Amino acid sequence: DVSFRLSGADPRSYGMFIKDLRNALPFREKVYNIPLLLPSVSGAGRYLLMHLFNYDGKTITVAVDVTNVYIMGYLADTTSYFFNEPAAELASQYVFRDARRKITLPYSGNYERLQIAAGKPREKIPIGLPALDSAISTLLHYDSTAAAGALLVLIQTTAEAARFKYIEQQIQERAYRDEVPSLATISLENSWSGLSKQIQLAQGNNGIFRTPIVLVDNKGNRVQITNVTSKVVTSNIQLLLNTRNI
Ligand SMILES: NC(=O)c1cccnc1
Repeated sequence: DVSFRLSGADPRSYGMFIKDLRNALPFREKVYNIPLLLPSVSGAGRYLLMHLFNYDGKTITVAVDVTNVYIMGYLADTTSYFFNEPAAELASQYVFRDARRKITLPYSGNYERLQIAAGKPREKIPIGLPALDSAISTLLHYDSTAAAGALLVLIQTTAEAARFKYIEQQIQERAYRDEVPSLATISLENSWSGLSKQIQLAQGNNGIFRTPIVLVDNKGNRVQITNVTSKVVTSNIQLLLNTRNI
């Protein structure tokens, strides 16, 4: 398991937590020195538990699929909550079975459906460590509309930060003040599968992408990523989604 406490949290401890989260995910190989997530994992070992504590020391446990860093569901006190999707239904066969009741959230876990439920796109939702504190507190007591926004915060401050050093840094810059995500953050989130695929395809193609990926950079400009010497590949991305799952 991994754990993170918001009480006393600072950019350093958050950075350490994200390092630990990345290193909790299994891999058999690296591609251009980036861990390649496994094609599949059978049984309970498929799920990483993240224990998150809000500033007051109240806690939720979050179940993460280690093949794709997708949040499946979470436990708050004696109630489990799972996304309305087959992968999360499966997860519920393995994690939080001791919960006195299971609520299936009235949406799947993807950004499109979460944004509709929250009534707001990601672009307009501030993120940061204070927002994560808020998100944990919200998830403690069921409210599906509120939970959609909280989960958008949770996903980006944990899974997306694990996937991209740039996003980790953006959250560190928001340790004591929330701010909506940069355009670059959104672009990276939207491109994780595509980047992952092209980096794997580049192996056998001399580091050259079969299909370029268009991102927005930290200055707000369009950039085209065509090969593995790009900073997005050498410094930024930290985990690759296996092409078997794309
Ligand atoms: N459900 C998730 O954890 C999730 C959603 C969208 C993108 N990445 C992860």
